[PDB]
Amino acid sequence: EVKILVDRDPIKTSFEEWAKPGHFSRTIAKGPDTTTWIWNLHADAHDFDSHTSDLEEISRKVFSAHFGQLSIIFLWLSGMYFHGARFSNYEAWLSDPTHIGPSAQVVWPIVGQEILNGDVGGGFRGIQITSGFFQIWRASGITSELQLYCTAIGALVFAALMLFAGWFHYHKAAPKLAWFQDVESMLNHHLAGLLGLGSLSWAGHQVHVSLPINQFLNAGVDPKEIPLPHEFILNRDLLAQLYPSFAEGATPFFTLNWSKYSEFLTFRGGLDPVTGGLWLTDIAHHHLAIAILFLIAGHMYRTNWGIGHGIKDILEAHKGPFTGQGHKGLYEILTTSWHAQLSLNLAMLGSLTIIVAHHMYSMPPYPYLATDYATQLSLFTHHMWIGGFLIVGAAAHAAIFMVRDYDPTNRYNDLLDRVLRHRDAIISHLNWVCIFLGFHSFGLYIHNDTMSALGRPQDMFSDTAIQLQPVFAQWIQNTHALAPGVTAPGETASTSLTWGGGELVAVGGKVALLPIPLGTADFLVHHIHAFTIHVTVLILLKGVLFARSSRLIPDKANLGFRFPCDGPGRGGTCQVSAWDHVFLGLFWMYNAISVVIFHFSWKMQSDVWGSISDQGVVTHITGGNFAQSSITINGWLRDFLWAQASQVIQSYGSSLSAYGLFFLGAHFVWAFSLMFLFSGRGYWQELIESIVWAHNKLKVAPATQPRALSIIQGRAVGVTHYLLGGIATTWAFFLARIIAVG
Amino acid sequence: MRDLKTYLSVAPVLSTLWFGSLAGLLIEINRLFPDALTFPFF
Amino acid sequence: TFNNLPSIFVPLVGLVFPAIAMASLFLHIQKNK
Amino acid sequence: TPPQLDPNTPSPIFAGSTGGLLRKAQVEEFYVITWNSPKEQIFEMPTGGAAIMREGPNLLKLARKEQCLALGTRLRSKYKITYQFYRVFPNGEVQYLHPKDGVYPEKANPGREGVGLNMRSIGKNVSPIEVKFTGKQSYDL
Amino acid sequence: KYGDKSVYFDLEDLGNTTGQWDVYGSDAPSPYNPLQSKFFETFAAPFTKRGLLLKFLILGGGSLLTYVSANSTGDVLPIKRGPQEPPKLGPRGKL
Amino acid sequence: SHSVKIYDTCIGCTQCVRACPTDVLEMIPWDGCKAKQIASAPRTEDCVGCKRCESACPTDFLSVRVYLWHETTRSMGLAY
Amino acid sequence: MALRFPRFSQGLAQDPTTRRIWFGIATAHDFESHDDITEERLYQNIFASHFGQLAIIFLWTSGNLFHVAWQGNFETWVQDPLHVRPIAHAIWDPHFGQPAVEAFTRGGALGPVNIAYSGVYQWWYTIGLRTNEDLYTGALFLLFLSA
Amino acid sequence: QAALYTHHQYIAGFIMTGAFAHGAIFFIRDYNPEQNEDNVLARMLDHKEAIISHLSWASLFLGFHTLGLYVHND
Ligand code: CLA
Ligand code: CLA
Ligand code: CLA
Ligand code: CLA
Ligand code: CLA
Ligand code: CLA
Ligand SMILES: CC1=C(/C=C/C(C)=C/C=C/C(C)=C/C=C/C=C(C)/C=C/C=C(C)/C=C/C2=C(C)CCCC2(C)C)C(C)(C)CCC1
Ligand SMILES: CC1=C(/C=C/C(C)=C/C=C/C(C)=C/C=C/C=C(C)/C=C/C=C(C)/C=C/C2=C(C)CCCC2(C)C)C(C)(C)CCC1
Ligand SMILES: CC1=C(C/C=C(\C)CCC[C@H](C)CCC[C@H](C)CCCC(C)C)C(=O)c2ccccc2C1=O
Repeated sequence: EVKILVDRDPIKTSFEEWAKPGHFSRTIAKGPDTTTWIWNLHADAHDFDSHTSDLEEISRKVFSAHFGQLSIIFLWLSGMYFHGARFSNYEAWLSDPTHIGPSAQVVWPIVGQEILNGDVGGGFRGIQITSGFFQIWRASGITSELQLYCTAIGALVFAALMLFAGWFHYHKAAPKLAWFQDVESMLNHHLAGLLGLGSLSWAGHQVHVSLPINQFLNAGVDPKEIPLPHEFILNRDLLAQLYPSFAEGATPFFTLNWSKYSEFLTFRGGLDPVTGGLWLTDIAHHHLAIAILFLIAGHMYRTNWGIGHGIKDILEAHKGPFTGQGHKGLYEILTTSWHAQLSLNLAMLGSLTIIVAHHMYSMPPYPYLATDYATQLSLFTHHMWIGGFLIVGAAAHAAIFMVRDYDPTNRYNDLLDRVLRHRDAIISHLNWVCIFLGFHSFGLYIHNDTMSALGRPQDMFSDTAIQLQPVFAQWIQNTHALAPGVTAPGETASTSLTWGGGELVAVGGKVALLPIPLGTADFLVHHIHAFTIHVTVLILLKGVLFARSSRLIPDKANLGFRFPCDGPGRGGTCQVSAWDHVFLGLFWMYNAISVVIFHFSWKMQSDVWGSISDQGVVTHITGGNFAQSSITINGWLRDFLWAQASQVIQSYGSSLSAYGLFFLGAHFVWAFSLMFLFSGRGYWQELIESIVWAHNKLKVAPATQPRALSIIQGRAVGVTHYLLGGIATTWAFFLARIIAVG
Repeated sequence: MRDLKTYLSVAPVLSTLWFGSLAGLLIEINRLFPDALTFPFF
Repeated sequence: TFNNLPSIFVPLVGLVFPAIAMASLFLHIQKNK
Repeated sequence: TPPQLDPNTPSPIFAGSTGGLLRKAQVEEFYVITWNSPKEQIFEMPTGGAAIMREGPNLLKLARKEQCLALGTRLRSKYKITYQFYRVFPNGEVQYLHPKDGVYPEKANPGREGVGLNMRSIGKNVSPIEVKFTGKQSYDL
Repeated sequence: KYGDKSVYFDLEDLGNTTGQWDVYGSDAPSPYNPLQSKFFETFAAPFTKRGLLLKFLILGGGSLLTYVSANSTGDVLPIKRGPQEPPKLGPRGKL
Repeated sequence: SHSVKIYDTCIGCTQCVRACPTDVLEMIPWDGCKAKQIASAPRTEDCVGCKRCESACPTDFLSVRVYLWHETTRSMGLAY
Repeated sequence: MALRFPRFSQGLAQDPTTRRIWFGIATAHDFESHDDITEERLYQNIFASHFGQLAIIFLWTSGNLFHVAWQGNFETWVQDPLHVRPIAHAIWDPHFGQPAVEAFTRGGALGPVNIAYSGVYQWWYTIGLRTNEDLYTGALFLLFLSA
Repeated sequence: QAALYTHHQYIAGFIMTGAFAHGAIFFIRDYNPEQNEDNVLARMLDHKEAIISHLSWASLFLGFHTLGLYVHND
């Protein structure tokens, strides 16, 4: 059985614990002996597994914390919808969504920053946004600032609702461990109800709102004299004139005569030629079918009645050809460790974010998204970075599971023990394939540089040279270009047009995804990507597996997950902790995702994004220079970094001056991080003690004793500023370039 | 309100209040006296 | 034969002398009296 | 005290791992730890993984002293059993290592002598100029 | 006794406890034909002496390398061809 | 190998020995402190150099004191 | 003094690890920290090392002079100096492609060459040293000073 | 001229860094405080905090204001 299992008033709502800082632990709820107290206060702020050593209080804390995060996300959504309501050119963008830059931010004219309000178009002076929110709102059929305003008030209502819910589910009526530990119900509800009915209700919105309004806007209609969605619901003649399938009603549905519903739930593959997005009929059919799928999927696990599955019953009965006797005890560790679940969920959520980027650049689902090149670049770049970060967090929390929440005595698993046993084979073969990949990708780039510098372009690795053609990806493109004719006859066109064919869905003077070719350079850079991914996996999996013990430190789980070292002995143990491994995997995730988004931006600016002429020949942004310049690192330095970073230096003056500024400042903070990564706490503590002498000599000695940052905190500040500066440099570069060229 | 004035007395809350007030002061001065490079009032 | 002298010495200092020095210094590295 | 004279006692039930005796045992010294477990139970061994130590006497051969003493401290703190490990050179001559007096080193047993012990504060050490061009360092007078 | 039930510390048989086993070393006899073996044993014996093999390889590899580079015509490698083009003037006249 | 010399400012708290993962240190009897014991260092040849002994020494600066020196296979933390 | 390669230090020679190699390379010229060292022997090693450095300096200058005398256009540079490119030395790189031989041929040379951006042309021309035989004589004299 | 100026200035910065590194090596290896009590060299270590803190003032002032003006102009 799965009861409600909550208790009333576990924690008293009061500001007494607001007053005393660092109340949540033993060594912080005393007061600052030093300035390390503040850093250890913020560091252990959400380390609920360190505050209270029971899963009940931990689970209540993370539940109400998720409510706070949801309140924050709803508040942020309210902000975006409101800035789209009162501080935007959304109407002018709807009237002409090809020459009006999406803008939903206006600056205040105070210190000359008013020049950041650019001529985006539509009688509006503001900042051209890149979140693609205008494209979402055209996919929803908004067509009015009143609707954005009222959904902003609704998102504020939901933010207050989530904040009250967190307060209620911590302080007034909080669940106990019997409520969280049951997961068959959590999965059943999050499948059938969250994701099932969520997709169902979004398909209902689309069937009843998005499809008619977008068909009207595609036919050509001023958004002011467009009928409202409730007119489509109520006035049946109207929606029936849009789609006569509505005239029959749901007796098509309940008599299973769905063939006549194929006027608004088509399987019309490919992109909408009128607007460059996907077909919203296809998307409505999609969300409907996904709703049916997740609704039948959320009735799989046994919760309170006889039917269903036990996840314990599945995992403990899953024998197979390769270590199927295992899988026993995983229900124990996953229902008694929030860090295991956090690691797994972060891994899959970040991988889904990356899947999201890769499927949004190529199958642009919103109207007029593919031709807002800033929107496409920003979305792919963003979700790539988010996915990489979330995977690195999966590493961090796998490690925190391995150190703290791992007991072979009580909670034993055969598979995890077998992984820890041969972990040196794992890391050795992964180190090897990392070296192999580094060589046979980056050394190919170095060979290309040397040969092109020695005047031997016949000896390079290129299409006009020694060819390393991606035969497998080219074969997949050949199949999927021919898939809908034989293998998927329900589709009139392919799922995407990146495969091949005489398909080039231009909406105006802009391309929107012609077929992306795959040459030698794409082989090279895809193997660079496999390389950087494998090195990130090396570092992170190595920290995970060696979080507990090694041949160097066999008592590392007693030192903790997040400790600097075990001293200079054994030669040195400087970055032996699993925290240090995620800290290095962050740098390698940075390298990986940065070369990924560089590949993306250059490939699209050279082979896809561009203008289309009245004769029918496409002129790309860079001009197809990816197959000849992106084989050499000098070409990435010259034809990509030096060439595309002309708009960010000429940005000064026009609206993009901020992107110019945020270039250099980002360039700084990255370098500012190098003060932390290269150095060590000892030098800074001695400098600080000299400065403390200078302060004692003026009766201005502080009582919070100045201490240099912790070693781990120096590394954290370093990787933090490093990622911030590098990523903000790339963000300024990307957005300035693509807003100044497309 | 007891123990709210102690929280608002804490270094970050007090720093954000002081720097919000100070930044608004500087911002409104630069609105009143924009584009200043000299002190000509003597 | 003076434009041929670079062809004699650039390998002899760059390939042959490095092999000689690397071998000899690797033996000196691993010697035990 | 007389040492404990390492016998051929049994070993824990372990399925094997990649954390054993590679070459530091073939040509150099390797180590061996013996502990009397009152009952058969599972424990995280320092070479990665999880073994099941048997009831009565157990014996585990490890690659270095830190593995042995880490496992020993975890045994003495978690299972409260009395461990004692050795060092076995590849020709023999098993060396009794850990307690060295029967009682653990945190207890001030008499008989053990003062070695590595300066009768001065730490900042009364002479400077390196005093011991320059001499084989001695500033912490050996 | 190393072959007892879960005893792996036979002190006199310290090769089985340390892991001195030949994982793949076969003591099986000579598989090659003895005449082929005699041919290789007589024809490769000159290279057996190490101190005379290191010296030989040094003074033979360096000789062959400094020779084949010297008598390499301007068809194998282009550095020995020459410019084979009118030399262009540099910036600012030539400076 | 290493050189773990201790000084007479030790108070006999037995934390340097309770932190030592290689049994370098051991408390001996002594008459220079309230606890009447001091931490010797016979097995300096087993010292890895991790300085857990002096990250647990509650003196004004330090009593136990690790001076890194000639590194052997026991002092380089080598299981191979 | 010691056995293995860091003969000057029996602490690195008695190091089974690869740290021996590195630290014996690095601490080779730290005579103050070597075994069996005296102030006398330290000073004498310093003196002989200074001699070695002076020898290498004169050898490097002799190499500059020889490669400007042999492979340089110095006799042509002293005619029209501010419109003729210096030549540091020739180049025989067997990895060069024919375009790179066409490109690195500068200063009116029989083959590919490197442009002396070091100023030895200007300095030598200012202190006399007109013909290439003068630079040959200078390189011979600096070989003599190296010896 | 550019190669020469860059050469000699990087050489000079390195040589200066080495001058100071060898002063540190002198203070560790070769300095005898009992031989030079209260002299002009021990007085460095008597007030080293003042030197270090006023260098830490001058550099901090220069960086704050140089960077502030450069960023103002940016
Ligand atoms: C005003 C109402 C109120 C009051 C008086 C309290 C009072 C208390 N809460 Mg409760 N709580 C509330 C609302 C309230 N809570 C709400 C709305 C939530 C849902 C998020 C929670 C969730 C919650 C949890 C999960 C826990 C508490 C705990 C506590 C105690 C410690 C408070 C403390 O030191 O943190 C004071 C901290 C703050 C004031 C920080 C505010 C952080 C907010 C939520 C996010 C702001 C982020 C911001 C947007 C991003 C940064 C931007 C910046 C860089 C500019 C105390 C009894 C703890 C406890 O008793 O356990 C021992 C505990 O574990 N509370
Ligand atoms: C079918 C019912 C249902 C639905 C819709 C959800 C939905 C959600 N749950 Mg789950 N949950 C359910 C049943 C359900 N749960 C059950 C039965 C249990 C017990 C086993 C849990 C236990 C559980 C935990 C432990 C946690 C969640 C979390 C979440 C949220 C994840 C964030 C997200 O995707 O944002 C999408 C956002 C939205 C869809 C907006 C939400 C707006 C509505 C008002 C709330 C959804 C309905 C909800 C169940 C409340 C019912 C009414 C209430 C008055 C009783 C999400 C809102 C996590 C979370 O975010 O913490 C707050 C979390 O930590 N749930
Ligand atoms: C679902 C997401 C999720 C969740 C719930 C958690 C939860 C947690 N993490 Mg994990 N983590 C995540 C994602 C997540 N993390 C990701 C994506 C990464 C990769 C970077 C990590 C990497 C990571 C490490 C390496 C560690 C944790 C730790 C922790 C714990 C304590 C964190 C804390 O108190 O800091 C409270 C919050 C802060 C101190 C603020 C952080 C400030 C960030 C880094 C600056 C960036 C802000 C912004 C983008 C920059 C501009 C700012 C502007 C003002 C200038 C807690 C269990 C720690 C732990 O458990 O150790 C015992 C730990 O050591 N996490
Ligand atoms: C450009 C800078 C750079 C380079 C070249 C490397 C190189 C490497 N890193 Mg490092 N790393 C760097 C920066 C760099 N790193 C930074 C800034 C960080 C900050 C955190 C790290 C952190 C880091 C970690 C944490 C890890 C690595 C790993 C690796 C290796 C993976 C690739 C490999 O071996 O393939 C082959 C070698 C290369 C691709 C390197 C370039 C060599 C090119 C291809 C040509 C070689 C020419 C040839 C040998 C001729 C030589 C000349 C001749 C005279 C002898 C390799 C040694 C991983 C590792 O060692 O395990 C596999 C690992 O786990 N690195
Ligand atoms: C450290 C380097 C540095 C320096 C010297 C300056 C200097 C200046 N900047 Mg630049 N700036 C800098 C860094 C710097 N900035 C950085 C780092 C940035 C990026 C964040 C900027 C960004 C920036 C912008 C964007 C702007 C400036 C502006 C200015 C001018 C300020 C005019 C103003 O509002 O003050 C007026 C005076 C005050 C605000 C002080 C008032 C103090 C209160 C009222 C108390 C005084 C009275 C007191 C009681 C005593 C009375 C005496 C007695 C009766 C008691 C001035 C020339 C502005 C300008 O005009 O451009 C030239 C402008 O628009 N700066
Ligand atoms: C761009 C990179 C960078 C920067 C800015 C600095 C800056 C500094 N270094 Mg250097 N350092 C660097 C790289 C850098 N370092 C590297 C790569 C290394 C090698 C490890 C070192 C090694 C090093 C040593 C070894 C020493 C320094 C020292 C210093 C300080 C010198 C005094 C000075 O100029 O202060 C003026 C202040 C600045 C230049 C700081 C810039 C930031 C602005 C002005 C502050 C305000 C920004 C903003 C409003 C804050 C809001 C953000 C956030 C709260 C949301 C200063 C903090 C010395 C020191 O600290 O003693 C004084 C010192 O001894 N650094
Ligand atoms: C945007 C947004 C917003 C809003 C939103 C909305 C407005 C939503 C809605 C939603 C909705 C409005 C939903 C609904 C749903 C529904 C459903 C999901 C249904 C289902 C049904 C079923 C399942 C059925 C069954 C059956 C049948 C079939 C018939 C008869 C019988 C029965 C009943 C059994 C806000 C403000 C928040 C803010 C943020 C953002
Ligand atoms: C104006 C003029 C003039 C004058 C001038 C003057 C007077 C100047 C001065 C200048 C100066 C006044 C400079 C200085 C420099 C310095 C330096 C550069 C320093 C350095 C230092 C160091 C490097 C250190 C080291 C060490 C240590 C650390 C400790 C131990 C000891 C020793 C020392 C070793 C006349 C009229 C004549 C002429 C014209 C111009
Ligand atoms: C720069 C640096 C420091 C010194 C950095 C300091 C101590 C941290 C920065 C602290 C700030 C400047 C403190 C001041 C903020 C206070 C809240 C005061 C606010 C009041 C006014 C200043 C507004 C380290 O301690 C360190 C440690 C280990 C590895 C690398 C490094 C490292 O690179």
